[PDB]
Amino acid sequence: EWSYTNILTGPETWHEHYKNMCSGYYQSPIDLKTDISTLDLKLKTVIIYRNTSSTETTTIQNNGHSAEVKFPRNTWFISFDGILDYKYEIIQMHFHWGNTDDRGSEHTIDGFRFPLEGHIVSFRRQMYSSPSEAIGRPGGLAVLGIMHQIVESIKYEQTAFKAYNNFSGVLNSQFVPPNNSTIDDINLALLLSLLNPSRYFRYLGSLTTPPCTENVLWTVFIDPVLITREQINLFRNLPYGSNEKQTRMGDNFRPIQLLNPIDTLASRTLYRATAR
Amino acid sequence: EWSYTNILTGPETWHEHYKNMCSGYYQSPIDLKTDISTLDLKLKTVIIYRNTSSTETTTIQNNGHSAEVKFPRNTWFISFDGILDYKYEIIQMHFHWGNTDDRGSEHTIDGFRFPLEGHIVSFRRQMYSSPSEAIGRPGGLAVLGIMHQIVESIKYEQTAFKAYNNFSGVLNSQFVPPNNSTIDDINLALLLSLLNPSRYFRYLGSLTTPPCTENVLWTVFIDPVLITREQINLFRNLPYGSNEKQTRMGDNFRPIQLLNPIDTLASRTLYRATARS
Ligand SMILES: NS(=O)(=O)c1ccc(CCNC(=S)N2CC(=O)N3CCc4ccccc4[C@H]3C2)cc1
Ligand SMILES: NS(=O)(=O)c1ccc(CCNC(=S)N2CC(=O)N3CCc4ccccc4[C@H]3C2)cc1
Ligand SMILES: *[C@@H]1O[C@H](CO)[C@@H](O)[C@H](O)[C@H]1NC(C)=O
Ligand SMILES: *[C@@H]1O[C@H](CO)[C@@H](O)[C@H](O)[C@H]1NC(C)=O
Ligand SMILES: [Zn+2]
Ligand SMILES: [Zn+2]
Repeated sequence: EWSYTNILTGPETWHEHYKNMCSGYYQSPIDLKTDISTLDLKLKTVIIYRNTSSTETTTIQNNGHSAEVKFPRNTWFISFDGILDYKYEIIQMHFHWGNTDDRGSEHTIDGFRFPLEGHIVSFRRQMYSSPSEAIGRPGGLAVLGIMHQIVESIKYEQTAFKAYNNFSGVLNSQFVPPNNSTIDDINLALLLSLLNPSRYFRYLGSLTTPPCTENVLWTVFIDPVLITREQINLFRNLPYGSNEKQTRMGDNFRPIQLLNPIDTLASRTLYRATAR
Repeated sequence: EWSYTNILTGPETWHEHYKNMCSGYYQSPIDLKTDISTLDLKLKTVIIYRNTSSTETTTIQNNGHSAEVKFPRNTWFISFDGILDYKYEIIQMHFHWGNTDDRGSEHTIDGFRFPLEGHIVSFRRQMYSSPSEAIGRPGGLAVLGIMHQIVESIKYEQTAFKAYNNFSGVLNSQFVPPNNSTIDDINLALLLSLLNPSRYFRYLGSLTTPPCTENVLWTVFIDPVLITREQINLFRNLPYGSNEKQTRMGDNFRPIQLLNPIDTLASRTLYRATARS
């Protein structure tokens, strides 16, 4: 009972249909404002790393609202502190994009929309033993936002689609909800190497789909990875679920939320990080 | 005399006109081959840092072959080891570009040319007390190569030209050689933050202009910084010097050299770096 493009179930209705927590005042996405952010030199380079003993397969699903890569358990990790001790475990990666190249991202940077934003979703394994235990609990989640920008001149091997192994060619008009397919694994360490993993915005916010749970540690990298126009078009061939009005999947992004709506009882701060 | 576009003085002649050292077997630029390169996990993230006590002015000149930013002494530094103890001191930054958007860089990455390559030139202050001591001596220099790529959709603030402060507007048809102008300082730390400073090729090579001295420790970052078509055409507004056949400055790049020409007496290796995973 939610959508992006059906005005009966669309993002303007979520605050009424999912008051816990889409009516809250720690919502995502936000406009990432360079001038109205606080630099915190203690925020360290982000590392993504794999358990080389893991052999289980990766899948991708058209879930009717996005293309969602589902990682197997105990395989991909994030470190924010330079220690490789499995504090954050990656669950899934999904995508938000536009009907057109001038929009698509959930977050903006100084009001600018990117054509594609990837969300790498992890749970705080340091505290919570499973995703199902973490997803609804305080401080459960950490999401990385990866901006993508379109370029006319580039070798395949230097695009984000190299790190995605082209989603093993699975993206087409017949990849219909709720189908999933097995795909070659995503090299998330290569993906992170395509941008500056020290240069990012950081804040406490929410899931950007219902029920908009206010338990997400957000990190949004300022530098985009690079893709081609042919590559963004592979996402736009996907069909939306039947609860949507638009036929082809696109404009699957939530509208911008305020950092501090007027009813907040404790203001949050937007932080930024850069290298030593 | 040398040039890029006069066939009498152009790059195919340098090996004869400047045999010391344009006839050498450790020449630059090279094709940076991802597959035929040795990953060395010991090569650390590059840092660029400023002496915040320096107040001296930056200038830029059209030297007849490039646009060259001349930094004041004791101002901008490179660290390859995480220590901020002034081992490498930056002297200047210049640029290589194309008549068209599909060429211009001196290095290639797996055969691919970028529209614009910037060269941040430093000397090994750790060993040599001045640029003029280091520039002609063994192991004297370290150059950073910064690839740039054109995007259609971007804010000024996320382009390389934010770090450059648009070179204070000096890139135009009236910026004739050998004119120099005072410019706002270049934020080289911001520039480096626009790419991944842990992801680079590394090798021992040469200056890419005569006399091609084989005393350069090369670092070429794999990820490009971003510019617009409007910004690349600003460089194309500069006039070449009177040594050149072409009027407008462009195609001011040296042809690709082999890592190991047939006559080499000791093969060099191309190294690659990536972030502590
Ligand atoms: N757009 S975003 O990045 O803000 C974002 C929005 C919304 C979500 C949805 C989170 N749900 C997700 S990621 N779910 C649902 C679930 O109940 N379980 C619990 C069961 C289970 C078991 C193994 C592995 C995974 C799971 C997750 C999957 C995640 C991320
Ligand atoms: N294309 S490249 O990156 O391989 C490359 C090619 C050629 C060079 C030019 C080297 N010359 C350069 S960088 N010169 C010449 C000189 O007489 N002195 C000595 C005096 C002096 C004093 C202060 C500050 C600078 C200097 C340099 C400037 C540098 C770099
Ligand atoms: C990527 O996948 C698409 C199908 O989604 C295919 O048409 C395209 O050629 C693929 N490109 C590769 C493997 O480079
Ligand atoms: C920093 O600048 C000051 C004054 O400009 C100078 O005296 C000092 O030597 C510089 N530091 C270094 C390490 O070069
Ligand atoms: Zn998302
Ligand atoms: Zn140069």
